Amino acid sequence: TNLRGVMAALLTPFDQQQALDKASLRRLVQFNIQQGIDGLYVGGSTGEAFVQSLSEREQVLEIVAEEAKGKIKLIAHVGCVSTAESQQLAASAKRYGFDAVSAVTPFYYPFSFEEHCDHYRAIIDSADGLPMVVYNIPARSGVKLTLDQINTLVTLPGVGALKQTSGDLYQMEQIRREHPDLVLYNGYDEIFASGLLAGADGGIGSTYNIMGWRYQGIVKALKEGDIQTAQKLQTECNKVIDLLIKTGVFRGLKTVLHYMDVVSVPLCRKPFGPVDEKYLPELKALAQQLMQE
Amino acid sequence: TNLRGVMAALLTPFDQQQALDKASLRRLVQFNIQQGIDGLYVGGSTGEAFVQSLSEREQVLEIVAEEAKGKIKLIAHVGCVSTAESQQLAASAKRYGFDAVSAVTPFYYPFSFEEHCDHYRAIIDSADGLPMVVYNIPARSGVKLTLDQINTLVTLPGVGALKQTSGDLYQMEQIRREHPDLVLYNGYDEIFASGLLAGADGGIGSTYNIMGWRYQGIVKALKEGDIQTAQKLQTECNKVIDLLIKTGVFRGLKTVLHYMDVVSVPLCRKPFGPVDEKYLPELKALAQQLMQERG
Amino acid sequence: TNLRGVMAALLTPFDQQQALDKASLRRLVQFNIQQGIDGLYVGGSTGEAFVQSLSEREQVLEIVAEEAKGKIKLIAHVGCVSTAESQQLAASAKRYGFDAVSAVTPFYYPFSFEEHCDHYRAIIDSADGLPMVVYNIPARSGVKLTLDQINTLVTLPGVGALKQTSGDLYQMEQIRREHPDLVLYNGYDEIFASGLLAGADGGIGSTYNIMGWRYQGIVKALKEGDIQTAQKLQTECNKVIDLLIKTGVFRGLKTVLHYMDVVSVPLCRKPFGPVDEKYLPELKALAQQLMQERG
Amino acid sequence: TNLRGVMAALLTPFDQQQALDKASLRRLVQFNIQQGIDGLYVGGSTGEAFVQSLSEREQVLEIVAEEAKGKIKLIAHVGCVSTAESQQLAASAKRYGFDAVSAVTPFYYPFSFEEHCDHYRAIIDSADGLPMVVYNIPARSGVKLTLDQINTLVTLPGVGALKQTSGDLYQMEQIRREHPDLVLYNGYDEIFASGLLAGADGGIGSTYNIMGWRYQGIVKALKEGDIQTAQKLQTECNKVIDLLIKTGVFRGLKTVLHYMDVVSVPLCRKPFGPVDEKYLPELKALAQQLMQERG
Repeated sequence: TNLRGVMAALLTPFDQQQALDKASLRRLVQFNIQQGIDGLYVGGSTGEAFVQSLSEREQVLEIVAEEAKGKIKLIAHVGCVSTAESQQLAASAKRYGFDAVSAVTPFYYPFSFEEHCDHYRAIIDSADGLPMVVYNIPARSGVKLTLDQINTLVTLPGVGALKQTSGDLYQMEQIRREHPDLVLYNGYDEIFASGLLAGADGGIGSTYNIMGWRYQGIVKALKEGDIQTAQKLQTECNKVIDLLIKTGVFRGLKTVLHYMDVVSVPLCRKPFGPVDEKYLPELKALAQQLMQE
Repeated sequence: TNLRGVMAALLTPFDQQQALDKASLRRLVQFNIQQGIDGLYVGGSTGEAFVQSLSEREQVLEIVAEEAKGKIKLIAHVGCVSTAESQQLAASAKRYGFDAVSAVTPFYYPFSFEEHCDHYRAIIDSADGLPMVVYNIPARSGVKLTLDQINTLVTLPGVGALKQTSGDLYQMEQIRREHPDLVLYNGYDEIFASGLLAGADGGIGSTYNIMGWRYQGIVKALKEGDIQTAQKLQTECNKVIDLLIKTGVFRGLKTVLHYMDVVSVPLCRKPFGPVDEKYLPELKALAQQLMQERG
Repeated sequence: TNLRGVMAALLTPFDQQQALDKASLRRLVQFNIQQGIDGLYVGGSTGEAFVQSLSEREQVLEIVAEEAKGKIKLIAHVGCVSTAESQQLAASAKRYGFDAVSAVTPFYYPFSFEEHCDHYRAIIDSADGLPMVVYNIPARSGVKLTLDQINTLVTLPGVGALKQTSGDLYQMEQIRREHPDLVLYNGYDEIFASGLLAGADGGIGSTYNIMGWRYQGIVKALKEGDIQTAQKLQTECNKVIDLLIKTGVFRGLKTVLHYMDVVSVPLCRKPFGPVDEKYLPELKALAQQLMQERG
Repeated sequence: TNLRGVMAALLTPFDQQQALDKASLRRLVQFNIQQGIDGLYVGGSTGEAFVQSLSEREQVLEIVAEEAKGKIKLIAHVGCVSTAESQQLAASAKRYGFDAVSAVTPFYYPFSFEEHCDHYRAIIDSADGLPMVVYNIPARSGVKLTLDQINTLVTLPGVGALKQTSGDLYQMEQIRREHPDLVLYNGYDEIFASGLLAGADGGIGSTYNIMGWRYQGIVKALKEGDIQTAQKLQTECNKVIDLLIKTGVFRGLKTVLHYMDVVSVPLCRKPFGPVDEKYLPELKALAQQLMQERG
């Protein structure tokens, strides 16, 4: 029932025709489980949910539950701009046995804060008992929540956690101060160590798919007062992030996983383009060093 | 086909269960045709495309085509974040008989300019001959194109127009200067007259659904050098936009159309909430006012 | 006491050592008068006020008054971040015989709206009779005033105008609608024609120093309903602005004025760098073109 | 000279008439020295530099050097928008015996990166031996430097440190990784512990004026691997910052200093207004808590 921890934001493998690569998805789930990951955040931004249809997202949720249910925590990101579509995914997540649901603040169209609250309330209702993880990512959603609005969201009945994908660590601390028991996930992998120090008690990130144990290592180092190890691991994580940002994050991660024999075809769906070939050697070298870890 | 003109960005009527209200959609299409609108821009932001499934968007495109094909120009907004989804809609638009397609710059995920270009190229291919209207809306999409990038997109083979939903009239003038023959649509209704003066030769807007004749009137007034009338009309349009922004634009427009006996249920899809009851009297009064401007 | 019109935002010529070039400042004032400009806005952003000391700004105000008092309208930009500094400039503007004062919304530090109001009130007190022109330039000040805050500012006792350096023409129209008698200056030269159509009744601009007659031409053309001429003139002004933005605006303007035999040394003060020599051909040609335009 | 450490961004006390309160400036310098602060950053944003004249800024630099030279490290913020003005202050900092100079990226006018670089080179020359602390504060300056540009700046001859007033701790870490020996100051007090963890090796902040020993405590706790104590201290600091942001930061700090009998009059210069009276009891209580914390 404890949602605290390090949860990888699962990527969605696609085959040559851009259809779901089921075999690769199953391999990826098993791969994450073997890294000692606490759970999987499925169908989020990282899973390329916004370039998938509802039935495609459901298929991914169903398959992941099959592979991981009862082995690790499973959080289903069911967010869509539409409340109705989000509720359908929420209902499916409950049906498949997920531990919790999550929804990004609905975007593109401007919605009032009250409309955002009602959107979450409606999804929580359809989640039929699964706790909700509010997902705040201003840089992508364009939705800028105030601390006060955040306080209201995380106290909504049915909400059990906040995925804070914001680099504002003053706000991270304020949220922790206001909610001592809240499950608070750091969302920007590149500041994970600093985010934990500011108050997060876990994290959800796309890079956990290829080096989740490093983040688990940061949590442990900070708990043990081993600052140096925490800083060294974060630095190694950031060297990797530097590269992934240059290559394109999702495509870069899938390419590394391809060289790790997990993903058959490392492509993202259009309009994402392929990785620039000039980066393949660094991505292959990265996969090699990670495998030897 | 000449795509220049004042085209309403068609709203999509829904009922209490949030299902498409087909009868109201048909009534709204006819209402727009009766206003003397030059055409309709279907399934765009205004049509609440982003809270609809591909099948729902296709049903709307087909019904509008059935109702208006050959009577007015029809532009199908087929844009999705996904290129494949956008291509499917593009193929359907071609099948249904649309005159053109349009696609908002893909959003949420950051894409390089080259990826945007390939996205439009791919859609143009699926549009199988239907010209493409590039849709620029920085305020909503978050995609900030430079004049140079816009120049490249507008010159892509198969692109016949640009829907410029930007309040930057310096850029509007620059685009016109660089592309004298480009069909250039003013996207922000609230600066329509100034947009035409800067270089736009038409426009696409949501408020055209309820007062398209005022915008056609601005076009004509400027064509005759009657600046006073053009300003008078823009001011009235803005008095209305002031209200719609307070009430919520789409829901406010649907509510006005409901009072005009066009739309049965003025609801937008969740998460959009209903119009605050305190605004109904002003919206009803607006409906009455507008109905009188038509004689 | 009529402040409506086309006013050039005066540049401040400097000598090789970056000290004020008085002879060139006097020649530039005379050049602007000779163009038929309605007035001068002195010591504003364009005058490089923010890279000048209080005493240097006062010296410029004093010299411009000597040259032009009574011949054209004179607006003294006395805005500083500090209220006391602004008040000293305001008091000097009064002493020198200026017609009005102006102040950019205090920047760098974030101030509350009530603090901005008290700032203007204090300057107004020190202007002792000279009306205040509120200066709104969000792109530079970082101060994003709301429509309602703007309404409170332009209704402060002693405020006689608003310099609206914003490209939001919906807001321009809203301001005109709320204040029909307000002197409202369009601040972005590149959208001058569109800003007048939206409701501005004049403008203050840096490019007026080299082609003021074109903007006066736009005003006249719109007043006569000749839209083609207004657009053609705005297009010509924008071709120039395209160039100036590439070259750096103040330095490009000073360079054109150097080739018109007005400004001895066309440099701006550090950290502004000199104009890239690759642009000198176009700037030289522009100066020739402009001189030919007046016969 | 070792510039690493916790340096208070010194406030500038003003008297009842808003002139510099020299006596209080001296006592505040001594108060800071007494809490074990590593140094003082003088005449910065926090010092209300931008509402002071050059002579007033020099006067403050001179007085602070008189009180503290040789006792703690002294960094003179000499930054102005003008390069020449910055150079004059830099020469003064040198004459007064400061250990380093610093300059905020010139603001208001947009300058190219090359111009920013030349601005720093010129000040470095005038500083005559005093190392330069590049001051990056995007939220105030409006200047958005890329990591690559930051690298160029910190490697300019004469640059000895970077005052990173940015909440982006990914960039903080990238800077440390690219420059292992660089003196890197965390500029946002509210993320100090996290900033140190990301790679900063010290900090410059306004709240150090009233509770600098707490920040020194965070430095010490992290060095000893005592995470809990570091977090507890940061939390206490943030409770204070929460209040200061509500009260207005500089005025709030000055008021606490007034209650601690350090500053005679807690006024900021206009346009900053006074502290809202409803907050005085909380500020006085804070002053009492902080005084009780010193034994």
